[PDB]
Amino acid sequence: IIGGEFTTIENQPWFAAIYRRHRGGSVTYVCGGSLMSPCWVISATHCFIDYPKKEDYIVYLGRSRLNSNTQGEMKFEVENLILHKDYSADTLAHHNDIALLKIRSKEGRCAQPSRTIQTICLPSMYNDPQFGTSCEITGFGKEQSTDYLYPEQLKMTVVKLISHRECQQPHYYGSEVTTKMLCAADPQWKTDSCQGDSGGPLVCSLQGRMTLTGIVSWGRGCALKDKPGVYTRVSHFLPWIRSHT
Ligand SMILES: N=C(N)c1ccc2cccc(Nc3ncccn3)c2c1
Repeated sequence: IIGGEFTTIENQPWFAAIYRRHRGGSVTYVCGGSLMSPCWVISATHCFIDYPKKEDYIVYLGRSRLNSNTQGEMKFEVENLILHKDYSADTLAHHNDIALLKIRSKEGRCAQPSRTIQTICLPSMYNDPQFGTSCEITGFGKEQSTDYLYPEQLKMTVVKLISHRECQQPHYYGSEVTTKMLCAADPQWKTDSCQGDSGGPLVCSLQGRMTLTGIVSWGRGCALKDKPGVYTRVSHFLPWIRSHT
């Protein structure tokens, strides 16, 4: 997250920190994710497509720092890693960038909701917020595009939704962005999601309820002028989410 501010997990309790274990024992951060139900985390297929072995992943709920066991956190392994069968990646644009991870503790249980661990509701069919709406994003992604390490403390910021008509303009993304994707950015281009933030939640308050409107997916640069963040539009995928869960 470029700009924004440091935060803790009690402020974004549906946030899942997804890590990968390597031969030799080192563990590294992969992407964020969102808890939609006690047993299911939704993320982005691009985060796992090149290492599609469910046994490699570690998922934490209730965690605020990248390398510290926050009081109240809980750790899980992945019982089922489901990738959309028509995922694909062009030079910039990623398609059907959506994945589901059924989670389970070592004792065989799903998540236990608490003060620092909670689900985030899915959106309804044909009803996303209008362009101009402010939505929040969260992640352990880079703080500056030229950084090579991630911040140790979780961060969050606020950005505004951009219409499909505007995002398809030539200086923005042209016909590369489709109706199955949603754009969002800062009008002053000083804050945004960045690498390391993929798979994380784009949460919008609509009709009074917080909903998982998007999943961090892609973008040219980070907080770069005329290049918004692009997010998987969850409402299009309700038939696929219900079928696979
Ligand atoms: N602009 C986004 N919101 C956004 C969202 C998701 C992204 C994921 C990976 C890489 C990016 N781009 C990137 N460019 C330069 C240095 C590091 N990352 C991204 C950008």
